[PDB]
Amino acid sequence: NELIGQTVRISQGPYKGYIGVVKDATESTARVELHSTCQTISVDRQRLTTVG
Amino acid sequence: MGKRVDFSARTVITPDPNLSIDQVGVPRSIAANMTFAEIVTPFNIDRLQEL
Amino acid sequence: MIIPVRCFTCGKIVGNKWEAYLGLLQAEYTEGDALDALGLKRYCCRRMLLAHVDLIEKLLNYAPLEK
Amino acid sequence: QANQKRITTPYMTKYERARVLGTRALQIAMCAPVMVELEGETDPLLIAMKELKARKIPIIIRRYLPDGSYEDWGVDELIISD
Amino acid sequence: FIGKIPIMLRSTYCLLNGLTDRDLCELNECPLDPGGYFIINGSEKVLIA
Amino acid sequence: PYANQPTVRITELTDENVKFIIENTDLAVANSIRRVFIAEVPIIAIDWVQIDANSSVLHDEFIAHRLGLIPLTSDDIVDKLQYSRDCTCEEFCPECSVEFTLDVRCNEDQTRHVTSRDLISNSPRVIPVTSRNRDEQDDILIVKLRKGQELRLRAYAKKGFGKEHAKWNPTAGVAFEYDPDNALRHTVYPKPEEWPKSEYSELDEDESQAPYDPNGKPERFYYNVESCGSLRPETIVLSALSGLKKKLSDLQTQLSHEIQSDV
Amino acid sequence: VYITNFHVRMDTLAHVLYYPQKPLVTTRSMEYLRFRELPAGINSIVAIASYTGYNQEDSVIMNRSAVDRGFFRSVFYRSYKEQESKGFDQEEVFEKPTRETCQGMRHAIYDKLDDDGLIAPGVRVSGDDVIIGKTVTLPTKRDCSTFLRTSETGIVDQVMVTLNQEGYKFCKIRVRSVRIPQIGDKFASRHGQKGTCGIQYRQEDMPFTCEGITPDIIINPHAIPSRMTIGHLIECLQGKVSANKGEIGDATPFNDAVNVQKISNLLSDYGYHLRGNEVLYNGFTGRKITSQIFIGPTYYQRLKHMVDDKIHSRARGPIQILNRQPMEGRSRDGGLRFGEMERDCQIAHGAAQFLRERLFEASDPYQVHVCNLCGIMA
Amino acid sequence: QPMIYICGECHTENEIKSRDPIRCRECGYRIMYKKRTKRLVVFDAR
Amino acid sequence: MNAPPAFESFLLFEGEKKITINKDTKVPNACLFTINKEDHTLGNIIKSQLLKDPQVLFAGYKVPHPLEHKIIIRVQTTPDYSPQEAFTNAITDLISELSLLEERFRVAIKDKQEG
Amino acid sequence: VIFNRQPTLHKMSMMGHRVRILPWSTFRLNLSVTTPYNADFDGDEMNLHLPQSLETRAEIQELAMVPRMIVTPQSNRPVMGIVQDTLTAVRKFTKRDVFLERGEVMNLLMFLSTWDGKVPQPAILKPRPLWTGKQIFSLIIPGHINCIRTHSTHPDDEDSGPYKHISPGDTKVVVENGELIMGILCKKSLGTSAGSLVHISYLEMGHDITRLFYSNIQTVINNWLLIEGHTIGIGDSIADSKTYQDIQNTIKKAKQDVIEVIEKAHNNELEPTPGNTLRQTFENQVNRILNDARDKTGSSAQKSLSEYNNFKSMVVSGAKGSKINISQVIAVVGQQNVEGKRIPFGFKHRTLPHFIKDDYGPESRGFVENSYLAGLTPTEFFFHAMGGREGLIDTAVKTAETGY
Amino acid sequence: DGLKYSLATGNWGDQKKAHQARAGVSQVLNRLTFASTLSHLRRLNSPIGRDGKLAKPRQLHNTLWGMVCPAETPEGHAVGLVKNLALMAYISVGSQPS
RNA sequence: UAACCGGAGAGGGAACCCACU
Ligand SMILES: [Mg+2]
Ligand SMILES: [Zn+2]
Ligand SMILES: [Zn+2]
Ligand SMILES: [Zn+2]
Repeated sequence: NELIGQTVRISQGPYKGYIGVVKDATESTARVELHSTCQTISVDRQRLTTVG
Repeated sequence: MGKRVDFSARTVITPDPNLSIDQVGVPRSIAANMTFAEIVTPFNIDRLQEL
Repeated sequence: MIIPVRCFTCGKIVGNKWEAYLGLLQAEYTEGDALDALGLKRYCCRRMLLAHVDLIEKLLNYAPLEK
Repeated sequence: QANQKRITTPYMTKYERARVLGTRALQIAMCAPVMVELEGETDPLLIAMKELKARKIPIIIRRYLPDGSYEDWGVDELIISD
Repeated sequence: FIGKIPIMLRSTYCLLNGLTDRDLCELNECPLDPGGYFIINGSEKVLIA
Repeated sequence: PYANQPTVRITELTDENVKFIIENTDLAVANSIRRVFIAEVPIIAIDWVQIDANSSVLHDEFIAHRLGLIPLTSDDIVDKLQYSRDCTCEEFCPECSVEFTLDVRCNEDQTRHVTSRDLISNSPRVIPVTSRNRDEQDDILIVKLRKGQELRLRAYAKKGFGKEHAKWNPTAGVAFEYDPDNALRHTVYPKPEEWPKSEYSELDEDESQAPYDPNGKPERFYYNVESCGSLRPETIVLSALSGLKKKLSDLQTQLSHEIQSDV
Repeated sequence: VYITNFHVRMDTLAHVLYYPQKPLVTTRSMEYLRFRELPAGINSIVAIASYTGYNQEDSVIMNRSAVDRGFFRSVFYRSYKEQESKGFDQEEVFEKPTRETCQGMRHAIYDKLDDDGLIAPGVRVSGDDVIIGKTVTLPTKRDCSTFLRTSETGIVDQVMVTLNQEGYKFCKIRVRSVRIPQIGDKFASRHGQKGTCGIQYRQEDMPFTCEGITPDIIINPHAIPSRMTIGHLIECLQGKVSANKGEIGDATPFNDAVNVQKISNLLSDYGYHLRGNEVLYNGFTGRKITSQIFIGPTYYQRLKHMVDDKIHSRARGPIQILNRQPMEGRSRDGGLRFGEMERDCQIAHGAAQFLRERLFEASDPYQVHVCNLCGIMA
Repeated sequence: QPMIYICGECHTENEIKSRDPIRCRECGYRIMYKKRTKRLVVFDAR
Repeated sequence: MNAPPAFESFLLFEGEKKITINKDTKVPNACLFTINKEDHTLGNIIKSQLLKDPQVLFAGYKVPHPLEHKIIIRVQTTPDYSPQEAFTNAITDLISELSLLEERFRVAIKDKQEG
Repeated sequence: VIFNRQPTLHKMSMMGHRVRILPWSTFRLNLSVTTPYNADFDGDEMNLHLPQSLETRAEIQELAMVPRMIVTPQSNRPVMGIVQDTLTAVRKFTKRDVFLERGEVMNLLMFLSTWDGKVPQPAILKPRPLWTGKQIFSLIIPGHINCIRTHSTHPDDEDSGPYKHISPGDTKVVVENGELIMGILCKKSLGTSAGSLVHISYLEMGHDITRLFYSNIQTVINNWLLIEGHTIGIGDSIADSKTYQDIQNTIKKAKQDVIEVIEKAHNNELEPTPGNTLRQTFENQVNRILNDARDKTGSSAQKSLSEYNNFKSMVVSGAKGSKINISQVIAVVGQQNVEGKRIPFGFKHRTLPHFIKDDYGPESRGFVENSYLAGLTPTEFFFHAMGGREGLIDTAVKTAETGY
Repeated sequence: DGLKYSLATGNWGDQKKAHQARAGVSQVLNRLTFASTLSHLRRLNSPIGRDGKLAKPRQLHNTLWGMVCPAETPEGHAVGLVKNLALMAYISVGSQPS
C-alpha cells in the first residue's frame, strides 16, 4: 500500500501533533507507531496527513 | 506429565481492593492477544459480525 | 547527571539555583545558610540541591563524537 | 440395572452438574432446540443453567458401578443441589 | 615467541598504569573504574576467588 | 436549602505567593478550590519538540523533558488561546500555540551553559521567567556544552492544565489549613503537649489545644498559594474559580439537555 | 550511573537513571566506595500510611506528578552485534534486501535501513523492525537480517562499524528506550523492604501537610512490625533532620554519639513533632486524617525488574521442532508450563476435561492410524 | 550513497563506499560511527 | 505500552455522554447520576451542596475504580420533590457561591494593592 | 480463566476468576485471595490459562471458581480472611467509642452492594444524630447469622465473674439475627480459623453471598480508613523511661544471677540434675535465667504501651506482627542461638578475640541486652547475623525436601 | 587459546575435560551499578557442591570477624557458599621463606 | 468512440553462569 512506511502527522483529535510512522493501513483506518512514546495506535485516515 | 501450553499469559501481580474476589485485572495487551473461539448462532451473529 | 528543573515533590523551580548555590558555598556560607539564602524553605526543595551530585561535569571531560 | 435396583444417590454430584451444563450449552451453541421459553438471553451457558433449574434437559447419565454394571439416571429424575 | 597472555586492567603491565585522571578521560576510560578484570573477545571476565 | 455567602481577606500579597483566608464555606468547596489550584488552571508550556542537531552528552528526550519543565509567562495569552485539539487549524497556528527556537553552538574552550535565556520566542509576551527580577538571580539551566558540541531545536507551546502532566501545574506549594487549634478534633493527638502550635493558632502557652465543641463545623480556611513564576499568584485564584464555575455550568447544561430530552 | 563513560561503552543491557542523588543519610564508609560519585537511588519523601489500599501487601503508592517531573525516570540501552563473513562462496554482506532479489523476507518495513544495510541513529524503531540488513548469497539470495527484539520498542542511540580480528566487517548498534515508572515496577529501600508500584495518584489526590508537601511514595505500615527494620524509621527521621539542618546525616553503625533522643531533640527545634509524625489532610475530601502520619525523606532505589520486561502472552504461536509443543521463553514467544504439580491440582479439583484441554488440545493435538490387529501404527 | 562516517579518534568525516575496508584516511583508525539521521524526530516534552 | 494517554481522564470519547440518569428501583424518589470524565473535584462539592437541602434524605458519591474515570451520585429526596431538581438547584446555588466568592476576592485583591 | 502462582501445593492454588479489563500492564487480584495463593506483591508473577472449549469453561465455572473454593477440606476452615489493613481498620472501626456523622454514614453506605437503600435509625438521636461502627457492620453482615466469638484481649476471669454478658472491655463478639450487638472484631472473628464469622456465613448462606460479604467489608472499611488513617512511627517504639529503668534493673539482676551460677559452677557447688550431666544442667540453668529475663522485660514492655499505639493496633488485630516483636523492638532482642545451643566456641575456647577464654557469660555467648531501637553493639550485631543465617539456610534447604 | 578458552568459558582446565573441570570461575563482570561491580570483583566461592542438605559449611562461622561480610550472601541455593569480602580485609600474596 | 499493474510462517540445539518469587 502507498501509506505504509510513510511518516505521517495526526492533524485532528486528541493525538493532534504526534509524528509517527504507518505500520499498517486500510481504507477506514491505519496503524501508526508514535515517535514520542512506545505505543502503536489506530487512527482514522481523515486525521492523518503525510509529511516529508 | 507436564508440558508447555498455548493460550496462557504471565505477568506481575499488584493489589487492587476495588474489585471482587472472583474478578481479576488484566492488561489490554494480554487480552488483545489471547483468543476465545465462539461458535456462531443466530443470537450472536450480528455481534460477531461487527466484531 | 544535571540539576533537575523542578522539585519532584513541590514543583518549585530549583534548576536555576545550582550555580548560585555553588557560588555561595565558595564563601563563609554553610549549606543551611545558603539554602534559605536562595529561599528554599520546605525540605522537599532543600533536598533537591543538598543531595544533588553533578555528573555532567565528569561527562564533559571526555572528547565528543564530532568536532 | 433395572429401575427397581437404583442403589446410587438421588442427588446430582458437582461433577455431573458441571459436565451436564457444559455438554448442554455446547449443544445449544450448535443450534439445538431450547427446551425453555427463554427471556431474551443469548449466552448458551445461561440457557443451559435455566434449563437445569427448569428441569428440562434432555440428557440422561450413565453411572458405571465398579462391578461393571451401570445405572441410567434422568436429569429430571434426580435432585439438583443448588 | 610463545604466545600471548590475557592481561588484567589497571595492572602493572596494563597500559593504564599510573596514568592521571585527565589522561584516562583522554583514552575514553573511567577514572573511577577500579580494574581487576580481563577483556576477552570484548567481554569483561572476573576471576572469582 | 441554599448557598452560603463566603468572605475573603488577604493577609499577604507578593509576586511569589498569596496568603489569604476564606470564611463561611464548606470543607468540600475549600478543598475543591485547593484542588483546581493544582490540576485545572490552564497555562502555557511547551509540548512539541523537534530536534535538528544534538551533539551534547544528554540525549534527545532528556533535553525535551528538561525543556517541558521550563515555565513560560502566560498571564493573559492563555485566556485567549485555544486547545490544539480543539482548533480548526492544521499543525500549529498562532491562535493555538507559541513557537520557540534554540540554536546554540559552543566554540570557546569554556563550558557553554545553555540557559532559558537562549530560547527565542515568537511572541514577546510569552517568554520564560527571566522577565523581571530587579527590585542578579540566575536562569534555568538546560545543558552544559563542551567545545565542538551544539544543539538546534524548534518547539511549540500549547495550552494545558496539570491533570495531563505536571509541566502544566501553575503552583509550587498550596498550603491549606482549617481549625489550627484542634477544636473539632478531626485529628486526635495522643500527647497533645508534644505538638508545636500552628501559625494561625490563638492560644496562650499554657493551653495546648482548644476545648472540644460538638456544634462546630469547619470554617476559616487558611490558604497560601505559591506560584512557580508563570502566572501571577493572584490570577491563579481567579482563573481557578472561573474554571470551576465554567465546569459546573457545562455540567448543568448537559443535565438540562438530558432532562428535557427524557421528558 | 554505573560508569562515567557509559556513552562510549557499547554494551548489552545497560540501565542508567536520569537524576541520581547521593543519600541525605549516609555512613562514613560511602566516601571510600565512591557511592556519592555514582549513586543509585533518589532521596524520596515517604509516608508510612494506609492510604487507599493499593500499598497493602508490600506494595507502594506513587506521586504521578512527581513521575511527570522526572522522578526515578531511567533509560535502557540495548546493543546488538553482527558480523558478516563463512563459506567458499556463501558470503554474508550488509545491504538492503530487495523483494525481487532476496528470497525470504518478513512483512516488516525495510525502508528504515540506509543503503549500507544499517539504520542511522535517531530513528524510531519497534518490535519486528529490521536493524541490520544482512544477506547471504544462495547457491538468488536469502537474508540473515537481525530484528529488533519483540516488545522492546526504542530509538537507536548510535551505530558503530569496524573490523574484527578476522578482517571482516563488524557492526554494533545501541538503542535507547526511556523507562517512566509505571505500576508494577519494583522499588526498594536500603533496609530490605522491597515493593512494586500499585497505583499512581496525582498531586491533587495525594495527602498533604500543613504546607503543600505531599509524599512522593506511600508504603504500608504492615511491612514494618514483622520485618522489624527500625533503621528505616531512624533513616526517615534523620533525613528530615538533615534536610532541615543543611547537614548530611551520619548513619555509621556503632557510633554511640547519636541515638533517637538526640535526633528527636534536634527535630523539635525546627518546628516539627519530635517523633516525625505530622498531620496530613485527605487529598480527596480535605478532612484531616484522625491519625497523625509518619513522613520524611528516605533514600529509595529503583530495581531493574520492570513489568514490561516480564509480561508476555501466547495464542498458538511458534512450535518446537522435535516434539510439537510450544517454545519456551518470553523472547521466542513461548508458552507457560502446565507442569506436573498443576495437572495434579486439576486432578484434585476433579476437572478431567480441563486437564485434557490443557495437556492434549492446547499443546499438541495429533492423530495417528493404528492397525486393529497388532497395535503398531500403520 | 556516499554514506559519510565519522572517525572515532580524529573526528574526521569521510565518505566510504560500499564493500570497502573500514579505515580513516588520516591516523588509520578502524572504528567509525555513522552519523545522525536526516528524517524528523518529534518528541513530547513529557 | 498499556499506559493510557493523559487526556483520557477528562475527554469524552465519541458516543459517550457526560451524564446519565437511572432511577433507583429499591426505594421511591431515589436516582443515580453517572458522570463520565469527572472525579472527586466535582462530586464532593455536589454532595456537600446537596446536604444543605432539608428536602434531600440521602446524598452520596463514589468512584467505582480509580483507573476508570466515572463518578456515581445517589440522591434520595422526600416525596413532593425530585432528585433531579435537587441536583440542578445544588448546581445553581454552587455557581452563585463561586461567583460571589470571585467578586469578593477580586475586590479584596484591589483593596490590598495600596488600601 | 484459571489462574495460579507457581508452587501449587493445594487445590486453592488454581482458582477460577472472571476477567475485568484495566488500563496498565499488571495482573490485579483482590487482597483476600492473596492468602491461598501465598502471594506477596513484592515482584511476584502469576500465570493465567484461558479455557478454550465452552464445556471446560462451564466446568471451571462450576467446580474451580474462587467463591466456591472458600472453605477447604484440608482442615475444615475457610482459607480466606480479612487481611493486612481491612482487618486493622475493622478492629479500630468496631470499637465502642466510634461515632459517625450523617455525611460519613451516607458516604460509607455508598460502597455497599447489598444495601436496600434504607438508612437505619442512628444509635444516638439527640443532641445530634450519630451512628456507630457496629451499627454499619450490622448492615454489612448478610442474612440472619448467629455466632459468638471472643476478642484477643478478652480476660479469662470475666466469664467467671459478673459483667459476663455486658463486657467492660467490649470483648465477646456476639452476632445475633444478622446484626452485630457487641464485641470488637479481630483475627479470631474475621480470619481463617474455624467457627469464624466468615465460616458461618459460608455455611448458613451461599457462596455467592459470602463473596459480596468479602467485597463489602473491603470497600467500606478501606473507605473509612481514609478518615481514620493508620501508620507506624518512631514514636510507636519509644517508651516511658520509667519502663527503661525497670528493664535495665531486670537485665542487671539476671546478669548478676548468671555470674553467681558461674561461681557455684567453678567452686563445684552445683549438683547435676538427674538425667543430666553437669554441662547440660549448667546450660539449662543459664538459659532459664535468660529466658525468664526476656519474658519479664517483654511483659514490662507490653504493660508500658498506650492505647494509641500502632504496634499494639496490629498485634491486637492480629493483622501483622506478634507480642514478641514489640518486646524485641522496645525492650530486648534476646539470646541468639545456633542449633538450639548458644553461640559456639568457634575460636580456641572463646567466641571472638574480644573475649576472655572460658567466658560463659551472657554477653560472651549471644545474649543481646539491647533492643532494635537502641542499636546493637558490634559483637551483638555479628551474633545476630549468625543467628539469622541459620534460619536463612533452613528456608533454602527445606524446599527440596518438602516438594519431593 | 588455552588461557583464552579457560577464561572465556569458565571451565577451569583443558577443553577435553569440559565436564570434569570446575565451572563458575571467570564470570562475566556485572556492570549494572558501581556497587555491583565492586561486589563482583571482591567475591569468594566455596567449591563444595550445591543442593546438598549439609548446613554446616553454609553457616556463618566465628572466624569471619572482620574478614568476610556477615550480611552479604545470595539468598538462593548458595547461602553461605558464595561470600563477599570485607573492607579492610587483605589477602596475602606469598613470599619466600628463605 | 477507450482505460496496465499483485509474490508471504518464519527461525536450531547443547552446556555454563547470574538473577527473581
Ligand atoms: Mg513475595
Ligand atoms: Zn520542593
Ligand atoms: Zn490552532
Ligand atoms: Zn582517523
